[PDB]
Amino acid sequence: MEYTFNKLTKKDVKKLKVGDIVYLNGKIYTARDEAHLKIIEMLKSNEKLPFDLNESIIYHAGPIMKKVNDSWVCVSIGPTTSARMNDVEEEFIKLTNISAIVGKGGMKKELLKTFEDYGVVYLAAPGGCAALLANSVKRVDNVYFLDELGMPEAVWELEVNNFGPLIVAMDSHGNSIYE
Ligand SMILES: [Cl-]
Repeated sequence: MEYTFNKLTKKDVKKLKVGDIVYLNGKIYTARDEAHLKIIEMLKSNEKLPFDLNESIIYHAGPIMKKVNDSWVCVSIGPTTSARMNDVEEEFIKLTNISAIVGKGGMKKELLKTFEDYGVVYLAAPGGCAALLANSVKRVDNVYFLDELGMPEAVWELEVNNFGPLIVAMDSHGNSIYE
């Protein structure tokens, strides 16, 4: 079943089941392992993040960006292997209240309980076309932690247009296409 979403609400998330095809418009943030770890440590220390992850969408990706004028343009942004985040995704979800995760390869079955309890959906993005997916990036709003983490590990805030097809690979109802 196919959908296109602007703001992915919790109701939207509950409507989704594995096998569904999804296109995304609007705001997503990149977050790989090091950024997960940093964000977790900050929130554990009761620090504020310089961005709002509440009911947000994160993207397991290591983008390359370039400056055109005084503004960021996306060169490449494919999904990276989501299992790198298996040790931390549960805590990350509980501390941030994100609504969706976009990546590749899927994540451990043990997170199904968290996805179900918190209302999160895991979406598989196309692999092998990092440069092509950059075209779905309509605007690079912001980067955080660039100096500490470096470009692809930094948290990039993005506006994406018709980003997909993303396939619902793990839903909020106990299903995983990988099992
Ligand atoms: Cl990673």
